[PDB]
Amino acid sequence: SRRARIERRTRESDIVIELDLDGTGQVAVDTGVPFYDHMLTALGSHASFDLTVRATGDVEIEAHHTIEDTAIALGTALGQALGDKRGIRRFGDAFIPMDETLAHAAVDLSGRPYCVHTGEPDHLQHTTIAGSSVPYHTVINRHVFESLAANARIALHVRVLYGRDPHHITEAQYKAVARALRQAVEPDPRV
Amino acid sequence: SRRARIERRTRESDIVIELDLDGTGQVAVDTGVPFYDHMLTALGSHASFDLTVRATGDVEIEAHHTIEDTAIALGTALGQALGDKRGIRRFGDAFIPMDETLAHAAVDLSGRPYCVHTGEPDHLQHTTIAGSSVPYHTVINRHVFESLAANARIALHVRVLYGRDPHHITEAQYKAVARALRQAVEPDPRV
Amino acid sequence: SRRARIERRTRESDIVIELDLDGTGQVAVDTGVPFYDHMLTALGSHASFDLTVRATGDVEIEAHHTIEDTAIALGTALGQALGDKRGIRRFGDAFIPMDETLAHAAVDLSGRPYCVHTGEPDHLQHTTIAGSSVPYHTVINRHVFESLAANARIALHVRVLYGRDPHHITEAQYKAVARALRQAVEPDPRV
Amino acid sequence: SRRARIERRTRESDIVIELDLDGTGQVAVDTGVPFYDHMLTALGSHASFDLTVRATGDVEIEAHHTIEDTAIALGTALGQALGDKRGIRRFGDAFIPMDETLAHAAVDLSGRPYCVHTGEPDHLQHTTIAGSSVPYHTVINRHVFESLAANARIALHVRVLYGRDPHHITEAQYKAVARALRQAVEPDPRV
Amino acid sequence: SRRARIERRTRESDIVIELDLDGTGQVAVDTGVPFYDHMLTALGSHASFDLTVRATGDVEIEAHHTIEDTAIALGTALGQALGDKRGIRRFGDAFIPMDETLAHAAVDLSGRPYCVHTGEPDHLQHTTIAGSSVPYHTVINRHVFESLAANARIALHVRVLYGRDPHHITEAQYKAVARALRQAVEPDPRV
Amino acid sequence: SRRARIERRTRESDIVIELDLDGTGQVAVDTGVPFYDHMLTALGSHASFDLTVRATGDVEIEAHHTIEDTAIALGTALGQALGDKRGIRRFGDAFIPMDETLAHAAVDLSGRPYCVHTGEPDHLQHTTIAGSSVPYHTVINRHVFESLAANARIALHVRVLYGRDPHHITEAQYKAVARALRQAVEPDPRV
Ligand SMILES: [Cl-]
Ligand SMILES: [Cl-]
Ligand SMILES: [Mn+2]
Ligand SMILES: [Mn+2]
Ligand SMILES: [Mn+2]
Ligand SMILES: [Mn+2]
Ligand SMILES: [Mn+2]
Ligand SMILES: [Mn+2]
Ligand SMILES: [Mn+2]
Ligand SMILES: [Mn+2]
Ligand SMILES: [Mn+2]
Ligand SMILES: [Mn+2]
Ligand SMILES: [Mn+2]
Ligand SMILES: [Mn+2]
Repeated sequence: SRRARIERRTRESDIVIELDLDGTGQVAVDTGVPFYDHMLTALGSHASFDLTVRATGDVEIEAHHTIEDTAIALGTALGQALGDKRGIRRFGDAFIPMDETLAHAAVDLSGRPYCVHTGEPDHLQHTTIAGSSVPYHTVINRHVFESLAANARIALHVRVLYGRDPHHITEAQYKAVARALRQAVEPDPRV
Repeated sequence: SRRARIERRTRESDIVIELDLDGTGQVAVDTGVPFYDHMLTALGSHASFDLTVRATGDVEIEAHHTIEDTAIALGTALGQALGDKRGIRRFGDAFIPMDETLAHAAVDLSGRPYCVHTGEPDHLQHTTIAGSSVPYHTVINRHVFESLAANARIALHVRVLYGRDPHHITEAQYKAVARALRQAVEPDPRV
Repeated sequence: SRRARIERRTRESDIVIELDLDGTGQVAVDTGVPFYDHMLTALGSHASFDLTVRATGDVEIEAHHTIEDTAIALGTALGQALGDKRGIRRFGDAFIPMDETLAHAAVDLSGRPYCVHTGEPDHLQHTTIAGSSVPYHTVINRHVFESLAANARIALHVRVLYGRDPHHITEAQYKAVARALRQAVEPDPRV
Repeated sequence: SRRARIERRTRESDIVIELDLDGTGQVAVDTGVPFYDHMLTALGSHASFDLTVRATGDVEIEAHHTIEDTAIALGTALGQALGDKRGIRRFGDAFIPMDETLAHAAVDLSGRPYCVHTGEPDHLQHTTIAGSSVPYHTVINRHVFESLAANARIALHVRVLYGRDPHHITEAQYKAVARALRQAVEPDPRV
Repeated sequence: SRRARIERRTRESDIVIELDLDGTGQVAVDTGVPFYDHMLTALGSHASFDLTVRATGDVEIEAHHTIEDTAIALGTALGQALGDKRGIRRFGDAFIPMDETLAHAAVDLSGRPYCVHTGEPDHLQHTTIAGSSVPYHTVINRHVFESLAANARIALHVRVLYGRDPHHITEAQYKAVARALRQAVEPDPRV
Repeated sequence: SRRARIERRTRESDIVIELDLDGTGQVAVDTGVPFYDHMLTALGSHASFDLTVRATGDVEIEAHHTIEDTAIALGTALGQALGDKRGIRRFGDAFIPMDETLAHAAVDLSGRPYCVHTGEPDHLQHTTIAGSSVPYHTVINRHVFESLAANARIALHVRVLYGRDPHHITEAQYKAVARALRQAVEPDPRV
């Protein structure tokens, strides 16, 4: 049984995560930042996790605090669910083509906490993805991966080999992390 | 059953493709362009497809029309054989070292049709691979991958990381696409 | 049964290798160069080999002759244990994140002998990893991979995508080769 | 007696080599690639070998497979004929002026397998030498020397110091290798 | 008879050299700097000298004084053994391929004392070759050749055409000098 | 018997050459240009020719016409003495260190007439070597080698790898040509 429930209450936000590593992509995310919900839903489904996330935070300011607190809580949940990490593949990686974009992630689940994020086009440091609700500033992508890695205590390397559309670039990175985690957490039939 | 038969008659060529995705590399290719036959035989074998290709076309002009019509027909056959794509891995990638050459392909079988082809040395835009029959102009490699992707309705990213010999560079790309497809079409035991 | 015992006596060194490709990471290495023992222990464990290496050589001069003779003997053992290579995956690759470092290896076990080694920072051509015993000059990393590839008769491509610490860069490369071999030697259930 | 007969049958080609290192330039080559036959005839004569080569292969594709299989077989034959290499000069080198072209080769017959090929003008990566039969793509020159070195298990360094005409550049390299081998295989009256 | 015995006692070291130019590579070297012993053993063997070197010096400081005093003594011995230089080839040169490295030496035994040393990679000015004993700083290679040339009273030109590994670069230079001397000291049947 | 006598009378000069290829360096040169006499004496001795040259010409103008007519006559004599060139080494090369200067020459005696002259420092296009008699303009060095090659009907490649002193650079080139010819004209015991 590789399950965790994390509750995180801060001045800024209130988070509940229910995570099962050995799921079928049963995923429900509600953070009040709908593009983020879309990215964490993609992450949960492509990782074949069962994942519920419920977060409420200070989105009057902007999404940053809620996004960061959610990624910290989600990282904590991944680390707790992995437990002793005995008998798992440990290493995982995935390429994700998305139209013009190619992204990649590699993970070491028994590595010390580390995040390297490279290749993201410079326009993603000031791009906003905006709809009818709270917008998502793509500059936070790096912060999400750093927060996940630091709190799950894993080595996570995210690369954008190339791309143009900020939605494609962002979504391909979340999916790549997801498929890299899925491979790494898998039981290893020889180890 | 993941099988397709495509017949394609144009002004320029007459093509028959019989494709089974769940094969053992039973492959027979005859297009009248022998280097192309070698590349599609490699593609069929390394993908563990069963594949018959019979093509006759206007090779008095050059191989281009026959090569393009064959890749369109083969793309159509791959898309038809994949059907609803339910329960498959969806994503696949492969590195192919071939002496001095390293090539890579990544695929998303449920992605919208897209092809990105990068890293091929500039001399491949005017190289000919010639023997005793109809020659193969390596400039067509990009056209083959674009045609396959557009007609199978998949995202296909082909990269040459480095290399020198045009036969090694070309063959490593066809093989990389082949092994990437093989992984992507595989049943996914969790999805 | 995919096992080899290689004995190699030269003017410079005396080597015994016992290798089983179908192991559980039962690994014992003693060469008189303790950082090398650490790298070959990582290679044996991450490849899920059973591996014993016993080497004595002219370390009064430096580690080079012992290191090279061991990699030649180990390459010979890998080639002999693979035998006819019937029914195996053939192709393998692995990414290894190690803190700030990302390394990659790709292999073709039925390729002609070839080694390409790229991306290693320039400071690794004159770095020493020194403890209380015989030191390890990181310039030899390339020589180890070339020797393994040439004597196993395989295509081996080792890349450092980025990194800083010479111990991380070296160890991530040995591990990447190890996991690439593990995937390549695996029985292929379709071929 | 320093003689070898090598038979090599692959999917692509059928090769027979009869080699005597202590010959008088009695040479007969037939591969179905007439410029290659000319180069291997030059190599056999200038090395003062007796050499017969009979090769049939898939020249409908192009010369590459036949050329590579022949150089592998010829390398194997050179290594087998050299046997223990006791009492030979070991080291050999030769300069070959050919009109505007100067080429050089150096060999170490007891060196580990290694090939360095430098100085060839960039136009030789896409040049064809074509007559009334199967053409010869000069990009393969490097591949021939690498194949010979890897299968004879020798160190072979081929340089083009300068030149223009692709036939002169190619022929001067084959001749330089030939005269370098002739010096290296010679009995050494002091060793 | 082309023999010399040189005894050299300085504040720093005590050297005995026994040299025969007309030897069979009967070589014994002991200087307390084991990589240097390896290089002078290679020099003695490849020159087909009979050579004994016994040196003890101030290796608590570093190898430099012992290395320099030995090369001065060895140069003196070569000059004394050559005597009047009547009837010898006078000129000699040798290429030495060593894996990735190519080195060359040319000599004029009746030239005025002169040494030109070129092409050595810049990392060799601060590289150490270290084992379990006294290390060898490759910056001294130039000093060794200058000392040999100045004390034998010969013109000696040492070149590194290319290379990477400091052990290969150093050893190929000592061997090249050795084979160049062997050719130059040979009786000339026409002069 | 490999001997020639050439008499050449032009408007500008009167030349007699007596050449024996199979000599012992019995050499006598008198052209009225004493530095040229020194260079042709070096060429004759180092080639182990027997050579007499007697030339009188229009040195009131400068040495050029006498120097060129002598090199044409000497080239003619070399070609006539070589006769059918049956059973000779054919190829020859030599490195000549001269203090700071290194020069090289390579020859093919059965090559079509060709001369390539490279590496000479730019100051040699306007340097004069002057004593108490008719001076020698080093710009003529290229012209001498071109004239020799064109009239002997040989391929001759002369290189200066480096140097400073115009007397050393010039003399090392004449000597290098000389030793290259000596090797090339030698009977070949296997051909
Ligand atoms: Cl990559
Ligand atoms: Cl050179
Ligand atoms: Mn923050
Ligand atoms: Mn989306
Ligand atoms: Mn088209
Ligand atoms: Mn092929
Ligand atoms: Mn080595
Ligand atoms: Mn470590
Ligand atoms: Mn090939
Ligand atoms: Mn020719
Ligand atoms: Mn000193
Ligand atoms: Mn050594
Ligand atoms: Mn003129
Ligand atoms: Mn002089």
